[PDB]
Parts: sequence; C-alpha cells; structure tokens
Amino acid sequence: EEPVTADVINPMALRQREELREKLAAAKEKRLLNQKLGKIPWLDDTAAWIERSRQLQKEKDLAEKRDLQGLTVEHAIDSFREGETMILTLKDKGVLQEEEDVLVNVNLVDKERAEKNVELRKKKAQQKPRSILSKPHSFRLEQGGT
Amino acid sequence: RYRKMKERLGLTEIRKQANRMSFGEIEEDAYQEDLGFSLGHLGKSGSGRVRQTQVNEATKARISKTLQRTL
Amino acid sequence: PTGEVLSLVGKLEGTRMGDKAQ
Amino acid sequence: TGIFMHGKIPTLKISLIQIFRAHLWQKIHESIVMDLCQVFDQELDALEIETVQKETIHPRKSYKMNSSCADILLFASYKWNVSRPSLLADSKDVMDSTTTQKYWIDIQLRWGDYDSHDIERYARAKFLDYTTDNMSIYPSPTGVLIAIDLAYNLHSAYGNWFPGSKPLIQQAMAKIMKANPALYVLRERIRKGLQLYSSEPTEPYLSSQNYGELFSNQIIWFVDDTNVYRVTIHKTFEGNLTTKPINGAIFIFNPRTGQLFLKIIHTSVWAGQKRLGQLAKWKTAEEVAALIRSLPVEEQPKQIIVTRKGMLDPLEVHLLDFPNIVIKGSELQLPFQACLK
Amino acid sequence: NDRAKVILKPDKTTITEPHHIWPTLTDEEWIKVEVQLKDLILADYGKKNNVNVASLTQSEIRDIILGMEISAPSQQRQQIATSNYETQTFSS
Amino acid sequence: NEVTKERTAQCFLRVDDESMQRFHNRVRQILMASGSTTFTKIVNKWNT
Amino acid sequence: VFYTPKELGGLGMLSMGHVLIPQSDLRWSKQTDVGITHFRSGMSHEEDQLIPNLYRYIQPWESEFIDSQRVWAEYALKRQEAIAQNRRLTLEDLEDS
Amino acid sequence: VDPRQTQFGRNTLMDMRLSQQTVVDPKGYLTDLNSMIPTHGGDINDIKKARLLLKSVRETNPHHPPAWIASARLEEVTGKLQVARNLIMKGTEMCPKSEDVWLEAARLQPGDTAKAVVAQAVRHLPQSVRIYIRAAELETDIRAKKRVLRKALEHVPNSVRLWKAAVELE
Amino acid sequence: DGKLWNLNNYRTDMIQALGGVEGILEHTLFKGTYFPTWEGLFWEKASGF
Amino acid sequence: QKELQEKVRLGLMPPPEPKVRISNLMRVLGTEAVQDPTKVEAHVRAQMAKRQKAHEEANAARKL
RNA sequence: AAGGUAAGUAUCGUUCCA
Repeated sequence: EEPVTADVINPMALRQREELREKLAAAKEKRLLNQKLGKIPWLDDTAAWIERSRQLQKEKDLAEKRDLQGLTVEHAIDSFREGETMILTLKDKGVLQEEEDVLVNVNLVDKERAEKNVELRKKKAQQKPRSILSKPHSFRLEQGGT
Repeated sequence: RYRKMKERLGLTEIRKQANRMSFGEIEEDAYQEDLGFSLGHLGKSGSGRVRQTQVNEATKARISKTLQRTL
Repeated sequence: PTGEVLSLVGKLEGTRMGDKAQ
Repeated sequence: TGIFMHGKIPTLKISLIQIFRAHLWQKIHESIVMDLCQVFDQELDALEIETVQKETIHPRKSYKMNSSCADILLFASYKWNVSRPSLLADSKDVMDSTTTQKYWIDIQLRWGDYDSHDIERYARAKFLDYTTDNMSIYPSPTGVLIAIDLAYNLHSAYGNWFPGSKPLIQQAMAKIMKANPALYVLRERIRKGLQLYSSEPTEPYLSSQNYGELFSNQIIWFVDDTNVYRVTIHKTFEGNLTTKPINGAIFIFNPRTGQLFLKIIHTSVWAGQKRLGQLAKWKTAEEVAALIRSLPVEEQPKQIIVTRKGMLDPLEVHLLDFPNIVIKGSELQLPFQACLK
Repeated sequence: NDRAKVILKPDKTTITEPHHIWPTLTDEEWIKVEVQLKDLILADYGKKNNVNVASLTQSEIRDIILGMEISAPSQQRQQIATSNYETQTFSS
Repeated sequence: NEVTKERTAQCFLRVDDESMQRFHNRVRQILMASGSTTFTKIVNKWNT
Repeated sequence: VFYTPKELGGLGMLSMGHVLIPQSDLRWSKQTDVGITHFRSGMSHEEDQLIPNLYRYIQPWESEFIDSQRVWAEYALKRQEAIAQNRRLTLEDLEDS
Repeated sequence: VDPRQTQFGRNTLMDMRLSQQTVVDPKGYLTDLNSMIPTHGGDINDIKKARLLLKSVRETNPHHPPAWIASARLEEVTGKLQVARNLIMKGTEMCPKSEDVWLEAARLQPGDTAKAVVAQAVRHLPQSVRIYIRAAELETDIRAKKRVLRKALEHVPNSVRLWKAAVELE
Repeated sequence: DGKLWNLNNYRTDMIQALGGVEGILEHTLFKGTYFPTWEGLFWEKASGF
Repeated sequence: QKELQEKVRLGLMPPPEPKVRISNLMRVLGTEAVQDPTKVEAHVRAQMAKRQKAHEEANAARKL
C-alpha cells in the first residue's frame, strides 16, 4: 500500500551531527568566554619599585602599634513493628541511573525475598501474570514519618 | 598442571573484549595493510570498562627449554 | 533489479573521484 | 514446523531445526491459545459469553497449512449481532452483519519472508480461503482468524467481531506480544543462534564457584558501602513512626590482615543534597582512592571486591590512575552491612 | 543479633578487653561456637524458606552461608524439556 | 612548466597489463583458497 | 546482504560497479500498538537508488600532491611562527589540515 | 608536536591518610600537592561512559576540584582540547580557592587569554601563591616579568621563590 | 605516512542508500529477536564452545 | 610405587588421602571448610603434624 | 533435466513371487 513518511536513521550521520553540534556549542562557549574574560607608569620604575617596597614594609609598622528529608522507603507501613527501633540503609542505584532514592532495611528486604520465594514455590486484570513481568510497594515519607 | 593449561588457554579479558564487535557502529578501518582486523569493544567507546583493559602476564610469549639451553 | 554487478564503463560522464568525498 | 524452504539451504535448514526444537512450534501454538483463552474467561460475563471451549484437535494442527480448524470456540449466553469480516486495525464495522451463538477464533503462526511479511494480507487471504473451503471445518459462519508472524513479530486478525471483542483482542495481543514464555524462549533461541546479546558485559563476578581463588597471597580489599547513609526509623506503639539520620561507615576490610578501615560518615555532609544516592556513591570512592594513594606500594591492593554492583562504576574512575588494580563485582550477598551492628 | 551474642558467650566469664573485639576463646571453644553458629544460620534459613535443614547438602549450605539463594519465578518457561501436544485442557 | 607557470604538457595515465594480471591472479587465488574460509574472510581479502 | 557493513551482519564488501537496488528492497513495516505502518526510502518519486562506488571516495593523486605541497607550506608557516611565539603546536591549529 | 620536529624528522586527590592496646587508631587528614601534566595518559577505554560519569559528578560533587581537573585531562587527551578549555573556565568558579584548578586553566589556555586567566587567579588567591611565577613565564617581555614580580612583591611578598625571581630581573 | 584513504564517508553513504538501520534490519532476522532498539548490542564473533 | 598401587587396588591399605596444605586448604576442602573452618584447619594441621612426625621419627629410627 | 532425498521405529492394506 502507501508507505507513510518518516526519516531514515544513520549511525554515521547521527554521530557526525552530534560531534558537529558539540563543536558548535564549544565555539559559542568560547565566543561567550572571550567577552566574559576579555574585559580585564610604575611598569619599569626600579626606584619607585624600591620606594613601594619600603612603603609596604612600613605599612605593617603603621598597622602594628537532620529531620528535614523527602526520601521514600520501599516498604509497607505494616512491615514495621512497634516498641522497637529499626535501622534503614540505602538501596543500590547506579550513578548513571537517575531514579529516585530508596531507603530499605536489609533484614526486612531479605524477609520479603524469602516469603516471595516460598510463595512462588507454593504455586508449583487483563493477563496480569505476564503483565507484572512486563511492568514496588512503598510509601512516601515526609516530616519524619507518615 | 591442568590449572596452568587452563590459564594459558583461558580467555584473557583483553582477548574476550576483542571478540565482542559492537552493533551498528562503523569504525575507521585500523591496520590499513589488512582490513577485517577490528578490535571490537577493545578500546571502543560503545561499551566496556572505564579503565583500560590491563594486559595479562600468563599469556606472555615464552621460549622452549632446549632453545634456552642453546642460548 | 538483478544483483549482478554492472560495469561502470560508460557510467562516468558526470562524476569525479574527489566528488562526494571532502 | 511451518517454515517453508524456497530452496535447500542446508545451513539454514540445520539452524531452523535447531531453533524450533522441542516441538516449540506446537508448544508456541498451544501457549498462544491458552493464555488467549484466559483473557476471554475474565471478560466472559461482560460479553455475554456462556462458555469458552478449547476442543481437542489434531496435535499437528499448528503447522498444517493446507487446511485448518477452530481451536477456541465461544458458546454465547444469548444471540450476538456479529459484524462483518474486518481487520484488527479497522474501526468501521457497525456490528450488524448477522446473529450467531457459536463464535470461533483460529490462530495461525507464520515465519514470514522479506517480501511476504504482510501479516494482515496473510490473515485475510486465508480467512477467505478457509471459510470458502470444503476441507476446513469452522462451526459457525462468524469468526476471526488471527495471524502471528514470528520472523517479524507481527500480529493481525481478520474476520467477524462481536461487541467489545476487537478492542479486547487488541489489548490482549499487545500484551501477549511483549510477554509469552513460548515466544520468549523462541526469542532467546534466535538470539543465541545469532549470538547477538544486549548488554550483559563480562566481568569477574565473585560467586560460589570462584570463591576459592579469593584465598590467595595477593591482598584484597572488600569495599562495602551499604552503611553510608542511614536513618534510625522506629514506629512507636501509639505515636507516628519517627526517623533520625545517623552516621555511616565505609568498610575497607582486608582478609589478609583484618585491618577494617572505617571512615565515620557524619550527617552534616548531607547538607540538603538533592541527589544523595550518587553523593553516597562517590563519597566511598573518594575515601578508597585516598586510602590507596595513602598505603605504600607493596601494601597497595591488587584486587578490590565490591558488595553492591552500583559501586563498580565509581571506583574505575577514582582508580583511573591505577590500571593494575582489578575491580571485581560480587554476586555474593556477602554479610558486611551487619559488621556495623 | 541477640541469639548470636548468646552463642558468642558460651562461658559466663567471656573475657573481652578493649584491646580486641571478639570474645577470647581457644581453638575447641571456637569449634563449638562455629558449629552453633552454623546450626543457627541453617535453622534461620529453614524457618524462612520452610525446608528441613538436613535436606540442604553441603553445597547449598555453603551457598546459604555466602549469600547464594535462587528462586523459580519463571517456572512455566520449562518448554525446552496420541502425541501430548494438544491434550492439555483449559480450566475456567 | 615551473619556470613559466603554463600548461605545456599532458600526461595520460593508465594501468599496465602486468598490474591488471596480478590483481586478477590475486582474486583467483582468493577464490580457489576458499575450501572452508568464511564468507567474511573471503570478502575481507577481496576488499583488502 | 553483501554491501551491508560488518557489524550490521553484512560483509561490508566494497564495490566499483553500477549496482542498482530495486525499490522492493527499501521498504520496511513496523507494528505500532495502534496498528501496522509501512515506509519506503525514496519517499518522493525519484530515480532508482544506486550503491556508492569506491571510485568517488578516493582523492586523485594530483589533488593530493598539490594539497600536500600547500598543507606542508601551511605547517611550515605555522611552526616557524611557533618558534618565535614559544609554544608547541596543538590539534586545534592543525585540525583544518 | 615538538616545534623542532619537521615533516622529515592523573585523578588528583586532596585527602591523604597517615599510617600509625587501643583498637581505635585514628589517622590524620593530610592535604596533597597539585598535579601537573603527566607523561602517562590515555589509559581509558569506553570514553562515552567515563565522560558521563565525570559530567554527573561535576554537579553531584561540584566542590571537588580534581573532578574538573580529571575532566580537563580526559578531554585534552582525546582531541577535544577547546571544549576542555571551556569546561575548565566554567568549573573554575565552582572551586576558585584551589591552586591546581588555576594552574590547569593556565596550562590549557593559549596566548593573551592565558594572561587573562593568570591575572585573574591572583584576584582569588593573592597570598603566597605559585601562580605568580606561572604569570612570570606565561608572558613574554622581561619588563612584563618585572611588573609581575613587583605585583607579587606587592601582594604577600613573603615568598622566597618570588624574591629570587624578582632579584635576577635586570 | 598514515593511511592515504578514508571510508567513513563511503560507509555513511552506503547506510544512507541501503535504507539505514531499519532499511537493512528489515532484511535481517533482527525483528524476530525482538530487541527494543538496535542500540546497546554487540556481536559475539566467537562462541565460547 | 607400583607395589604400593597394587596393594591399594587389593585394598590392604586405604586409598591415599590427598595431601593438603594451607595453600590447598580452600582448593581441596573449601566447600566443606566453610561450614566449620576451624575444624577443617585443625584437620589439615593434624595431617601436617602427622607427616612431620613420620619424618622425624623415621630419622630417629634411622639415628645411629 | 538437474546440482532441493533427514535418516528411522511401528502396526495396517495390497500384490507379485518362494
């Protein structure tokens, strides 16, 4: 039938255009910095140099006489107990990955993994079983507690 | 002996990094005298380690015992 | 249409070596 | 299988016999059937579907391309105002063709060529050639044939629709394309036949197998960075749960000597830093590079293992001046976060 | 932490000066305390995963101690393993 | 003419029979040495 | 299959023949969630596409020699000045050459 | 390239840890020297990731001058010296109190522009700074060298190196 | 004296004329593999076995 | 060596247990050494002591 | 006209032939 309109992608073209764009950005930045930093008698007087040294030496003589936080906790409120204190570490996140911060406790996380394994062994709204793979339970933590 | 055989014939990280040859990334043909010799991900900006792949020492060329005797 | 390679003899009327390579 | 050979390409024949082994074909057809059977089971009351039947058919119906038969059949609770035969991308059927009780769906698979990879034409053409047939057996004039192109991962459906059936098929197929055990294993076999992989770069991972080679005469540093940013959180018996940040500690344990270098991490360093995770990521790297530059050359570590994979990246930059230092990630959930307890 | 401490102090004295960290025991008490800690770790794993400790052979005992444990969420992806290729029935 | 800077001659260039025959023989010995060589190896030799 | 570069699965074979590509090999279809869509490459009605020949991608020896003379003159003028100005050269100056 | 050659013939770090009945063994915090241009270089693979790392960190830890310095080294090595100049001139305002950053800016700036940098560094660090001699041989004329030494003799004239440079000046 | 030829423009024009990444990958089995995009891939020129 | 091997094949003595040192401790017994490390090192040191004692008392028996 | 046979294990039918 009729083929619709759409550009062709070319990895050489993409890389060359990116490099050329970066070079143009560098040119603009250098032109800006030329304006930014380009706006800056006693040059060869040795007798006045000695006089200024003397006045510099004499000048010293004349001057001689944390509750605040907005982090999220990947746990349920029910997962905590009462009448006891729990330590909350930080979850592993890559430096390049810009996802939000996640604070978890290793013991509760391990318990969740163990119970998840037990449940998944125990099994041995449109197409949810395969959607959960193609697609966790936490709470916003503000003002030192929800 | 088998451990040393596996070390000599094992895939050094620089060797295994050269086998990977990227995808959809044209590179300038190195070694004019014989093209088709591309180092792949070795020294490539596509993927790999941030630090340069350090050279191994187990794969260093070695002379025979009888030849060293001749020396 | 066929994949056979056609000799560019007589196909050089409007082309140069250095063109499209700068 | 159902792949057709326009010429004996023996290498391709061997490759496709290897790829479609374990009767992947019949299994992929059955997997497409049953999970597509499931979606109608959920929305059967909403579509006046009395029952959904998956009749026992010839096991080789998956690749029997000359003839065909129904495999999923809907028995209606009441008459449906069936629509005209139309494609899956259509939206113009005003849904007034006829009235039927039985409603079949036929699923046919394809490994399309380059020229003939038009799946919708395939579907409509053999819907016409299987309904206007004397060898194909379809219980009712109404029905839709669904065509799956494995080689190009295309999906189409042409035939009769009852109210609400077409969008439901659209959504179900959009989900089934992106996730299905049979199609996933087919994709994996194709990937390993071409040996084209996505990411998964090779590094020495500390694991249960290579755990023995750790015990060597070269000094090793176990950089553990879990206990850097941590807050004591506790839910009181009646009052709301309250939090208080506390100090962290980097672990630079050395199995050879046991000298656990430990930089106490004051809470003041986090002076309202928005991206605190990355700051914690490079704060440990700063101290480990400082310690490496601090120790004498014979005491410099020749191998740094790391508990959490995120820390693999920063070290290589702060170890950019030390190319001879191997930085190995650990698959081992190695218990050093509890060392601070 | 608590049962681990109780195991770590098998003797009521349990001498521990600020010069060192772990309790001062000689070799055989170290044998006993390590056996106790191994039993504790396998007991905790068995409680968490509902598997008797004896069935765990030495290989997976080492896996548990070091930090290896696997699951089977993709259990239906076993297809690699009168022909029973359409006999399977659909249950509503 | 460097002394006068004028177009005074004209050099017609050509590839001699020896070079053409050598290249043809090189392609021939590429093709005959293809009992088990991969397609990529043959084409790499051809491009080189 | 032939003239596709090596990392895209092809053999990266260089050519110096008038190799025509039929317009049945420049058409590709992708199935978006809404529906299948199709594309060509010569989206305006134009001539048949032609594989580029190596002939047009190698500078003639005449141009190379005259440019070598000119460029080495530029380098000599850019180096003798650097002696007087007392600095080593750099990629920035010689990128144009 | 060597001007006498013709056609026919790194990641700095301020911190430093001192080694050495008490289990607690605290160690002193030592600050280190600056890093000059090293002969060793280019020991980097997969630049498109390392540049991203250094980019992310120069806003994640914007008060760590060796981050900017390592960025300068990396971008100077791989044929992008001009962008390295721009990035150093951008980052010098983020850590203006570091001698190493100004030294790198001076060594990565050509001609009179270099003067514009070195005549500016003293504005932020006018007390007992090696940058003064960088100005001294960064310029050309001996008279300008005398003026630079006098300015050094005018701002914190307690440097023995400054006195030695100024004494043997005409 | 360095390599006296350049092929980056030649490969650029070959990709442009062949239809680009999608114009070539349509001929391949790439869509069968079902990778979300063609970036972030490498070719294993040698199987470990 | 051949006489010893023939006797062991008969079974008059047990098959030779692999001689293990500190450097071979985790190569040979490491998987079994993770559970009870101190017991395993005690056993390998006992084997070392038995070898050294066999050597020392062999010399003593051969002493003039 | 080709260079395009996967090799097998089963019962069943038929037929010549001993």
